[PDB]
Amino acid sequence: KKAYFYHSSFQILNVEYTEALNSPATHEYRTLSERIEAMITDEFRGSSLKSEFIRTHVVKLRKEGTGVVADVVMKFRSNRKVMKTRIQSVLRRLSSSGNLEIAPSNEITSLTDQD
Repeated sequence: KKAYFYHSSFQILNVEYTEALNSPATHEYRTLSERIEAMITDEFRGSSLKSEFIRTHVVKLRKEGTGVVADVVMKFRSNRKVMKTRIQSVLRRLSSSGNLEIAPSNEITSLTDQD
């Protein structure tokens, strides 16, 4: 078969960008990157792309505003447009606002289903 790479910039919800995030060598950077990679891996492992997904990795954490954005590369084995539409249906499971996002932790602020 053939290899395909996809990348996106995900808004990393509920995490303030701190200096430790400036360096890939820090505990903060590596643990957040590892959590994000585990989340993406788990989603594809539990999707229609389970046999095609190879692995993922955060290429870098960037600061946007005071929040964090993670540039992520995803590798698949298997048209790049076709693979893309399948991927989008999985990433949609990680989003709650329609944005390309990932929440290492979900904040609960009310007691009713706000959807």
